[PDB]
Amino acid sequence: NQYYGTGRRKSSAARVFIKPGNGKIVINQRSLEQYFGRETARMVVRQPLELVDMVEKLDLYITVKGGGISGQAGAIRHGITRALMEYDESLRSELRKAGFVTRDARQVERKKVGLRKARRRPQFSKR
Amino acid sequence: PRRRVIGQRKILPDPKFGSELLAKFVNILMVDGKKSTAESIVYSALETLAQRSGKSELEAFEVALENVRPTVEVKSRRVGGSTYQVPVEVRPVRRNALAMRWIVEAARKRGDKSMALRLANELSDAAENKGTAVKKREDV
Amino acid sequence: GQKVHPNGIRLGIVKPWNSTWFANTKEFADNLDSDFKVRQYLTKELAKASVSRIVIERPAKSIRVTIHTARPGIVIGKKGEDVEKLRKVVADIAGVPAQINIAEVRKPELDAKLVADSITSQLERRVMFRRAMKRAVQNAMRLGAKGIKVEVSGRLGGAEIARTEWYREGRVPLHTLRADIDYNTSEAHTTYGVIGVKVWIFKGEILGGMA
Amino acid sequence: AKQSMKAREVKRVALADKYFAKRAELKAIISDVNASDEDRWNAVLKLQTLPRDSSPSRQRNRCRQTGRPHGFLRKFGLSRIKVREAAMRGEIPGLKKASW
Amino acid sequence: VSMRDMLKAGVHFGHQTRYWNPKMKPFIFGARNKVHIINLEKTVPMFNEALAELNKIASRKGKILFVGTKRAASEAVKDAALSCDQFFVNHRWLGGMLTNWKTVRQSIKRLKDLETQSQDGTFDKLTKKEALMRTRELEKLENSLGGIKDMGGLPDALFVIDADHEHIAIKEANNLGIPVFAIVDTNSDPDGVDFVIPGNDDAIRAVTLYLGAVAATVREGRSQ
Amino acid sequence: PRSLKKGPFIDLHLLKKVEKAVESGDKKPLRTWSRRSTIFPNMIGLTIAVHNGRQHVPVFVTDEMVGHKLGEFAPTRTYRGHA
Amino acid sequence: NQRIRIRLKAFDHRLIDQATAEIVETAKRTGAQVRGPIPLPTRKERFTVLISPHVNKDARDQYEIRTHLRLVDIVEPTEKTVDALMRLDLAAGVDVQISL
Amino acid sequence: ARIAGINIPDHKHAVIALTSIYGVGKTRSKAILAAAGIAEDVKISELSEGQIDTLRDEVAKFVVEGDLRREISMSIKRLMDLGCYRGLRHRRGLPVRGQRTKTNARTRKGPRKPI
RNA sequence: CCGCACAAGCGGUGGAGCAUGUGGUUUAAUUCGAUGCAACGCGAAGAACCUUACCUGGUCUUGACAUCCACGGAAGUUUUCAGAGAUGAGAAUGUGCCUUCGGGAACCGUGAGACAGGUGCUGCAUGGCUGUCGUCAGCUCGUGUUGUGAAAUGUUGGGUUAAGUCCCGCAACGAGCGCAACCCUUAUCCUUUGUUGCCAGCGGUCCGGCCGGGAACUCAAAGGAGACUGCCAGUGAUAAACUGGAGGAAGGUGGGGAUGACGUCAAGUCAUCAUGGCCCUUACGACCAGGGCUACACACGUGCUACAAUGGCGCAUACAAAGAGAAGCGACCUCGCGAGAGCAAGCGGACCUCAUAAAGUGCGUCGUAGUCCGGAUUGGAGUCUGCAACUCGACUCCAUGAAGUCGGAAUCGCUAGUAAUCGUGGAUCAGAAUGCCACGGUGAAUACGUUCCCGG
Ligand SMILES: [Mg+2]
Ligand SMILES: [Mg+2]
Ligand SMILES: [Mg+2]
Ligand SMILES: [Mg+2]
Ligand SMILES: [Mg+2]
Ligand SMILES: [Mg+2]
Ligand SMILES: [Mg+2]
Ligand SMILES: [Mg+2]
Ligand SMILES: [Mg+2]
Ligand SMILES: [Mg+2]
Ligand SMILES: [Mg+2]
Ligand SMILES: [Mg+2]
Ligand SMILES: [Mg+2]
Ligand SMILES: [Mg+2]
Ligand SMILES: [Mg+2]
Ligand SMILES: [Mg+2]
Ligand SMILES: [Mg+2]
Ligand SMILES: [Mg+2]
Ligand SMILES: [Mg+2]
Ligand SMILES: [Mg+2]
Ligand SMILES: [Mg+2]
Ligand SMILES: [Mg+2]
Ligand SMILES: [Mg+2]
Ligand SMILES: [Mg+2]
Ligand SMILES: [Mg+2]
Ligand SMILES: [Mg+2]
Ligand SMILES: [Mg+2]
Ligand SMILES: [Mg+2]
Ligand SMILES: [Mg+2]
Ligand SMILES: [Mg+2]
Ligand SMILES: [Mg+2]
Ligand SMILES: [Mg+2]
Ligand SMILES: [Mg+2]
Ligand SMILES: [Mg+2]
Ligand SMILES: [Mg+2]
Ligand SMILES: [Mg+2]
Ligand SMILES: [Mg+2]
Ligand SMILES: [Mg+2]
Ligand SMILES: [Mg+2]
Ligand SMILES: [Mg+2]
Ligand SMILES: [Mg+2]
Ligand SMILES: [Mg+2]
Ligand SMILES: [Zn+2]
Repeated sequence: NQYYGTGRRKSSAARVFIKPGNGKIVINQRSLEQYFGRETARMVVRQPLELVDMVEKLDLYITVKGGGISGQAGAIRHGITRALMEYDESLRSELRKAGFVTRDARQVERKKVGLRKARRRPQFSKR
Repeated sequence: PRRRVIGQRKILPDPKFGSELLAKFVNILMVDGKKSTAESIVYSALETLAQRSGKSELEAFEVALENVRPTVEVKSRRVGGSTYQVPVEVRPVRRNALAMRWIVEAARKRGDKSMALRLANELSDAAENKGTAVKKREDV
Repeated sequence: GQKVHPNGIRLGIVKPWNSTWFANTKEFADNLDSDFKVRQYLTKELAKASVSRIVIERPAKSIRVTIHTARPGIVIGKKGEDVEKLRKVVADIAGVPAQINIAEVRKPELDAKLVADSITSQLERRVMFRRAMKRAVQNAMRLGAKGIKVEVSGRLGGAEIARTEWYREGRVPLHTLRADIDYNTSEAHTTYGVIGVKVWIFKGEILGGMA
Repeated sequence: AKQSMKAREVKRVALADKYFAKRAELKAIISDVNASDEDRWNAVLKLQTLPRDSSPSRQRNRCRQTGRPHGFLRKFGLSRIKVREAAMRGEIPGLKKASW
Repeated sequence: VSMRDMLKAGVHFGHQTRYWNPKMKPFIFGARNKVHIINLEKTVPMFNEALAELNKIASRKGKILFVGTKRAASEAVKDAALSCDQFFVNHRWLGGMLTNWKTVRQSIKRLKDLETQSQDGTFDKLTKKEALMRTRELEKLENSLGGIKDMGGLPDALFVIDADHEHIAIKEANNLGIPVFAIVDTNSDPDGVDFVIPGNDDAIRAVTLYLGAVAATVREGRSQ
Repeated sequence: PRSLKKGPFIDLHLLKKVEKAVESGDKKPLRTWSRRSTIFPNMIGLTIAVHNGRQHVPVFVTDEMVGHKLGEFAPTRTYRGHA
Repeated sequence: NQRIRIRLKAFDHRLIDQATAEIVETAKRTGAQVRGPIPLPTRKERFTVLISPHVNKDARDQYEIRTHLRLVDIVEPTEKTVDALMRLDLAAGVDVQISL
Repeated sequence: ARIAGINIPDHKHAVIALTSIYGVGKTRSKAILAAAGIAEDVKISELSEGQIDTLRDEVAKFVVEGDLRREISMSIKRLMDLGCYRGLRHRRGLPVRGQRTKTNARTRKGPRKPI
């Protein structure tokens, strides 16, 4: 038996496999802390298990690529949420109330002509 | 604005302590999007505060802030076609925001060897009601 | 308030291109130059034949040219006597074997270009401009039963100060992209200078894509 | 662009084409690491004698249609103006306004 | 229809004395409770003559148009007309119905065009929103023109519930010269009604009596 | 500047002129337009009239100038002060 | 054993898919064994030019060219197949490359 | 500690200290330390006298301060008297290697004064 | 009745050095155009020669560039002298090809004219193209209707919107150009195909998806599905519409782009090109070398880097996107402190190369200083492109360490993946990006409100 989830955030994407186990996790063949110096990312990724108190019952195998550390973290969180819904759909209601189910769509905006940044324009001459 | 008005934006709770107020604090302290630097500074300052001033960390922070919160300001409205320098009671959100802004602005000035140290000193004084954010309240 | 080119926007939506040959960077620029020379020749020779458009292809190292005119007989000649000369000369300048095909424009009134060239000719013969506009427009409405607009500007009637007048009938929904707007312009020289002419001819709505 | 300009350009391209090989060989000699000093000296001296316009560097791209010396694109060999109008005609295969 | 039936139906009601209308005094029954009253015995002969005229018109297959703009009467006029297969207006009277019918013809054309698309079901070709949009537009057109889409031209004669509230239709009728059969009441002028039907224009029971009598007259006359 | 693998640079015609002059001992100035050539030691004691866009400027060569470009001793712009 | 690999490029996606349609149906009716048409990432160039004869720095437009790719692989080049697929020809707009 | 004639390096990382010598940048400073075989980060204090002596001998290899200044002066004087373009723009106190002068020459021209 | 118009917030400009444009001055020359906004990193997506239109000097006169006639010779190749070069003078040389067998086609030279040539003038003679009000919500017609007419209604009124968007009322009913929609792009799922892309479950492995194998997953690119106030509650004149809630990847134009109504400014461009017409033909046309467009008491606009411990320096170690490549991109290995050099594989490119992202994180150090901040300027010594880097290129090493410690009056930008901050790619291009056009990483604050400034 096994269950799967796919997550995305900014330019990143992640594949998540979840299985009954004592709670060990690996990301790109590295431990979570080895893959993330910043202390925030670790909760950011573990919050779904905390929310349903599953932390010690499922083992995780993770592969992720694209985007930065923050985007990856978000992608993994989303993937874990989906994986959990596959495992037990009754979790859907509380997972949505937590806001974990929603696909954040915010992405960078393209530069435009005459603007040295998206919505940034040179100082007025004031003549 | 002329056509419309809208509510303020939601923010996450602090991931270490679960308080949104502390997250707002780190945001006002943040510069150039270096959030990790700001949060390291804030965590170290609160840690040294708890071990040297007060009994507990988040509680020490909250009491130091409470010793400072302004209630009233004179910032203007003009509906009559002429400017009002009218004293008006302040919403709690703005109370906290003004207090936080003032304390960080003072820490920038205090001038100790490091920002975590400046911040801890200002905050310890604020818990002692001597942190000059009290003065920034009092002048208003 | 300058407007965009009606044909350009609708390319790849309802309008197909006039040149559909593939090439790589090592050949693109000179392919384009050869196409330019070919058209620049054919227009000069076929001025009298009332030619509308020329579409060029380069399949299998050979150039194939298709011409749309309102009256083939003038260009095709007796027993293909003269078209053969065109084939030879285009083969020469293109540097490849050449193939020519003729398509017959059936309603010259509803062709933007032909209308414009008629107007330019009439102007060059000092026919009063607005009369020509009126007759052109009314003919368009009689046959095509869909909107038309005409624009003329320059030193009209030899007036000291140049100016522009224009005329419309029916729907001309430019901002719409489904609209099968036919657009073109033409030129007329006079003793006084240049008088431009532009024409739009709506012909209905396309639903289901150019496919 | 005055006719003289395009005349100069065509003359440069032709003449430069002519002496391509000889210049290449003498460059090979001049740059060689182990060449005798006297040989390199002679080669350098002799290079001067060739017509200056022989060097490819002196050429300037100009619009095929008009010969404008600015706003050139190698892809089409045309200036920013003529390429734009020709595009609007739709004579360039597969070119379309970009909205991404 | 007789005088006491009319009284029971409230045909004799009028309006409370109101300013500046001494024109109606001739033939006023009277007044009570500060409201004027109509003479039903003028009505009986006039009303019967109106019905006789309508019977004659129906016998020659005249196209009666039933216009009701007085609120309560709009659905009743629709019922009466459709019972008779006749055309009707049950909304605000669009000014220029007759004088500007030239324009109305095009609305009829486009109504039928969209209806034909409906039978075709080709709205499915469109993007979902535009399909719904065309459907809604068709719904509005049906709502407005449904009662006249089959009329095909200017009608022969007009039935009017109340001169006091359809007065624009009276103006157009006079302009073109189309006979008007209408209820005429206190606070209303017989001017512009060719075959006046004296009687109260307000009471819904009176309206019911009028409409029943008129529809019966139409079908009896066209059936002789 | 010029690579050392390349070696110094000089225009041929100038070389022939200076060689002929020095072997002849004519010792009178040499009109030239070659601002871009480099001074070799054997040219010491000569005089070169170097074109400056307008006029050929006399110049007397001495050992300190060896290795300099000829043009470096003939200013092309003029200036005497805005005021 | 042998294997034929064919790469197709064009600017009209529909046109090139049609091309693949003919190629594959011929490979079938001739009885060869085929790997299905594999799409490959499509390149797109973009250009921009000032639209005004007398310049306004702000005023410029943008254009792009899209070139699509399809790939087909034949792992059973039966003899009659080999020549047959060189008997086929495609529209002008389609560029074909075959290799063994 | 006194080195290279009259220099008295302050007590800091030996490298930062030595740079004080006019003519000794960071690179030369590391070179000297490496040659002397001394750790770069030791204070200028707690050197034995012999260690400072080996450092004196080390620095004796490079051009001492006074002769370095003299050689700079002689080079510039040679350019000045040679009368070449670079000498002219030295004597006129203007940028010497091709910078624009319609603007942006204050470091060479000095602070602004009215025309 | 509204808008980053003000207010509320954040960060800059105005002081310093330097890059760049303009004005003035200067010069033989500093070629020309552009001027409130809506000129000033602007035409120019790239001036050492060339470019180049300016200056000095040296040369040609049917001509550099095109047709027409005559005459003479294939062409072309190699090479010598004079001259800065343009050119001039010579040498050998070629000596050919179709030839109906006449010659001709080829080219090249001289002569004769008709003509060539012009970045010369007029954007107030014009076409074409573009900016501006302004992505502002308006601009009009037909039929009908009212006034003796000049005209008016529609298009005003009460609501409601981003909107002349929609509902009600209403002497008006409609229509057209605008608005919205149809197009590209992004957010979720489904179908199809699986190499050069993919590796969940299997077998082997030196542990390298490395290879046997797999068609799951990511991803690739074609076609589908999906959001409409559809559902619920309240509100409202039962109107439209508004407020909240459910579900859902996404909720009320989901987000961004393209798309610019009638007209205003005799706005800009005769130097892209086209053209009316006026002017110059041994010269206002043409060729060549050197100079200049880069000057310098000045001052104005737009930028880049700083004045530092939220930092500087040393060591170790993570995570992208989007592009380009055939005279091209160029690995590997060897040499140099370094820019680089030698050798040389691969790839027309999901395969090969450019090319290891920086902020980040771990360790140490510096201790508030004109500093282990800052880097301008100058001396010495080198590499690379190019015939050639003096005027006048970029880059490397050593040495040298200005001014500058948060900046007046006053003023500019920004409402969310935005501001701020950190890197990568591309065009022009032998060489020459602090400019321009794109790509991603991290990632905020504030908005009472409309009165004042401002503009519909
Ligand atoms: Mg919800
Ligand atoms: Mg436009
Ligand atoms: Mg060049
Ligand atoms: Mg040097
Ligand atoms: Mg700009
Ligand atoms: Mg309005
Ligand atoms: Mg403000
Ligand atoms: Mg400044
Ligand atoms: Mg100043
Ligand atoms: Mg100028
Ligand atoms: Mg010579
Ligand atoms: Mg002659
Ligand atoms: Mg002229
Ligand atoms: Mg002007
Ligand atoms: Mg103008
Ligand atoms: Mg003007
Ligand atoms: Mg209006
Ligand atoms: Mg709008
Ligand atoms: Mg509308
Ligand atoms: Mg109305
Ligand atoms: Mg295995
Ligand atoms: Mg599959
Ligand atoms: Mg799709
Ligand atoms: Mg929607
Ligand atoms: Mg909701
Ligand atoms: Mg949109
Ligand atoms: Mg959308
Ligand atoms: Mg639109
Ligand atoms: Mg001019
Ligand atoms: Mg020159
Ligand atoms: Mg300039
Ligand atoms: Mg430093
Ligand atoms: Mg990478
Ligand atoms: Mg490049
Ligand atoms: Mg090495
Ligand atoms: Mg590529
Ligand atoms: Mg690179
Ligand atoms: Mg670091
Ligand atoms: Mg140094
Ligand atoms: Mg200082
Ligand atoms: Mg940057
Ligand atoms: Mg960014
Ligand atoms: Zn009544």
